[PDB]
Amino acid sequence: SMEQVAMELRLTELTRLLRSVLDQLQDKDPARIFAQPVSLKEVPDYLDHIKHPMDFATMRKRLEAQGYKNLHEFEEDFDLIIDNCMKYNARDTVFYRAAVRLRDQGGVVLRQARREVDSIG
Ligand SMILES: CC(=O)NCc1ccccn1
Repeated sequence: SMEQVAMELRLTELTRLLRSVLDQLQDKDPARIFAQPVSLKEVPDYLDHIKHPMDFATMRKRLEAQGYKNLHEFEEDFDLIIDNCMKYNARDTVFYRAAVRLRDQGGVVLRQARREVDSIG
């Protein structure tokens, strides 16, 4: 149907916007601490602690399969990256501090992304 096509066009547009947001957020992780899933070989007990692992590579895979229907779903996954890290790692670690910095600096990006998704519809 024509409606379905229009829908898929919006989704494609959303994906374009979210790809930009994702690139901007990942730039706030220069150390690439969140680039890849935590290695279950190098951290074998990780899943005992964290029930829903997340990382930028996994987000990007979902993104390019057009797997985010709205900004909320994307933000959920971004928040998982940060929140998982701040649980697993202690306050005095380079990992925890990198999550804090990513969350702080990423807020600016997500604040404008929400305005853009709303405005463009
Ligand atoms: C993103 C994250 O939580 N990383 C923790 C970690 C991974 C490997 C070695 C030490 N610590």
